[PDB]
Amino acid sequence: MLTAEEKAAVTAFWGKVKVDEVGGEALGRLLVVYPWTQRFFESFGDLSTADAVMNNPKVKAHGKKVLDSFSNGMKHLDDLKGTFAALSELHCDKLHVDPENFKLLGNVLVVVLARNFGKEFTPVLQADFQKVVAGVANALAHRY
Amino acid sequence: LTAEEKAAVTAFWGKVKVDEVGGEALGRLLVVYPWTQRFFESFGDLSTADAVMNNPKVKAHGKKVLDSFSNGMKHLDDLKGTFAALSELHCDKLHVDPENFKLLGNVLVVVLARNFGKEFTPVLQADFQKVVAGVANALAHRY
Amino acid sequence: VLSAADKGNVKAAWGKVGGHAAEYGAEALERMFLSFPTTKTYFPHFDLSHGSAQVKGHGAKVAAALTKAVEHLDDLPGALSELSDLHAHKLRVDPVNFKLLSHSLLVTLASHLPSDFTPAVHASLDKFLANVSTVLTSKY
Amino acid sequence: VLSAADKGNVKAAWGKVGGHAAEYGAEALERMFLSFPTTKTYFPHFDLSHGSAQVKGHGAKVAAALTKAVEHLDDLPGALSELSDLHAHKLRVDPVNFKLLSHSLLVTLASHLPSDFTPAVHASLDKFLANVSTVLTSKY
Ligand code: HEM
Ligand code: HEM
Ligand code: HEM
Ligand code: HEM
Repeated sequence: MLTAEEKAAVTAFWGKVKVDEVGGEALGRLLVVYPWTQRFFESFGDLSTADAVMNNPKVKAHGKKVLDSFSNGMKHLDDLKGTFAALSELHCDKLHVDPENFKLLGNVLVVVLARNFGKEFTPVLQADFQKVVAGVANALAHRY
Repeated sequence: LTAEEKAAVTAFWGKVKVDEVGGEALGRLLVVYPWTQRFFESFGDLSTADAVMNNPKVKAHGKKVLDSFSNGMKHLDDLKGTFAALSELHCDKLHVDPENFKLLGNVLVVVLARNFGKEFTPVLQADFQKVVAGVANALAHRY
Repeated sequence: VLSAADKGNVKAAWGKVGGHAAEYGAEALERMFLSFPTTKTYFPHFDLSHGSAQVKGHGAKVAAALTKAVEHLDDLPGALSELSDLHAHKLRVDPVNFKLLSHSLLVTLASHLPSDFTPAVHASLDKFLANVSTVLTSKY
Repeated sequence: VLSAADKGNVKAAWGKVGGHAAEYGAEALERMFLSFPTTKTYFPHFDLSHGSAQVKGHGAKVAAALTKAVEHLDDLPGALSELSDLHAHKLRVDPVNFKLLSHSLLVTLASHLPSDFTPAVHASLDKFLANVSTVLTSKY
């Protein structure tokens, strides 16, 4: 769990930053950096090159929904398990995603925040976001 | 585990030698995954495979580890509660990365296979994989 | 990147396996599918029930590839080139699954070769299977 | 093994890092220690406070090793032989921790080189750091 000071820091940062392209970038980078993850996204069409992945409209659209889910998590940090229970079932029982991949996407998201937000994404603030993405990954893995 | 699965693992576990299997599992962890030796500096000579496997402190510690597993086997509906104290020790005091809990569980499964052969069936092994995953998750909880 | 000692242990262990390699491959697959049911989703066209001729047949193929690896420990990338393309490019097998099969193979070997499966041999076989896994995922 | 394209990307990225390598090494260590506090237990002899001389100095050493790796991409095992023995045999570093430092390095590079840190470059640097990590844990 985050301390009060940490929760305040992540909340203030998340408030100010423009994040409507962050999810798409994170999913795209997941698919490029960890190519086995493409197995799960066959219906999204052309993922054959890095440029195809990053310019794929379905990748961008899906990434936005994924980050919307993360943003929902950020509003319920006291009960991530409850927040992600239904999504946990979907990812385990229906989609067959190994939970190691939840940690990978969380870490990619952190890299994307660093790339987009420069000096304000300090070592202290990043450490706070590492707690959040670990919390989300643990909640998504719970039903496994 | 289901009640019928719990019964199956309980009957099999009845057969396990408490004096030997734990020592073998810990010894194999230290040989196969040598970074784990970092946590056992005080145990003396771990410099070779034969030294590890014949080290009395490894055998003695392995017996305690298996005793803990045996305790887990009697509380399969509340592994979290059962392993709370050990979780504090391993996480807060020893700083063991939780990936290593999975490794030791899997080594134990290999040791059960080596010791019990055809009786350690694919079905029974699958049940024990659930148990050792449960134990690892319970030990990791304080992270 | 296996050491001389590891290569020695792997060749000797696989010699002891001998004509049982295909049987042990089938058992390892069965153990993987039962212990780790998610792995079944790579084989949607298979009957994966006990005694399936598809599991038997696939286990034989996996074992034959491991035999080829044991005979070419100095050049696993070349020997397994076709298999690397299949697993990484075509099938997009998640790297975690190689650890699950490798564990399943060690359980199987320990079961059948209890006198031969010493701590040192266990360590060598673990490294061997990790090396094979690394090659089959080398496109990643 | 790194592809020719990956090697190109790694050399170009490290060129852009240029004179900042030691600074970025120190920042990556700080990010590792703050994000993943278990890693601090390898450095009980350090003052781990922000800006400490030991963290700055160690960051410079890590950066120097990465520079040596970038200059010897065709033979990382030879170039990093001494470091492999240190990390695996003497220090017994848990392999998990290499992923934590590697992530910390990618966060640092993305932070400072946002225009240069493309998806393809990210992928190449990830593979580079994994390869360095594999060499330093090669005794395992
Ligand atoms: C923190 C991590 C993750 C979160 C929060 C998350 C969240 C979501 C959400 C919210 C959806 C449904 C979006 C909708 O309304 O349509 C979804 C679908 C999906 N997720 Fe995830 N996800 C995560 C990680 C992953 C990973 C790592 C993979 C695979 C490597 C994955 C694969 C999928 C797939 C395949 C779908 C269905 C896509 C389709 O409609 O065809 N997820 N995820
Ligand atoms: C399922 C996994 C594990 C179980 C059930 C287990 C169980 C135990 C138990 C019962 C003790 C005795 C504590 C006491 O007497 O108060 C102990 C101590 C210890 N365990 Fe584990 N353990 C596990 C995994 C690990 C792993 C993976 C490591 C290291 C890689 C580790 C390192 C230690 C150490 C260093 C001690 C203290 C030894 C000493 O100096 O006396 N354990 N463990
Ligand atoms: C030591 C590791 C492995 C070896 C040596 C191995 C070997 C093989 C071989 C020899 C084939 C048949 C090639 C052909 O007929 O063209 C094959 C196919 C296949 N392998 Fe593997 N494999 C390994 C790991 C895995 C893992 C971990 C998975 C998934 C969990 C997997 C899934 C498959 C699938 C789905 C096929 C195609 C089956 C079909 O549809 O006919 N393999 N493997
Ligand atoms: C890319 C990965 C890494 C590189 C390039 C690297 C590089 C180095 C270098 C150059 C040294 C100094 C060697 C000398 O003075 O002769 C060193 C020492 C050390 N490294 Fe690493 N390292 C890496 C990963 C790690 C990780 C993951 C850990 C632990 C979390 C770690 C812990 C240490 C420790 C404890 C020392 C000894 C410090 C001392 O003597 O004061 N290293 N490393």
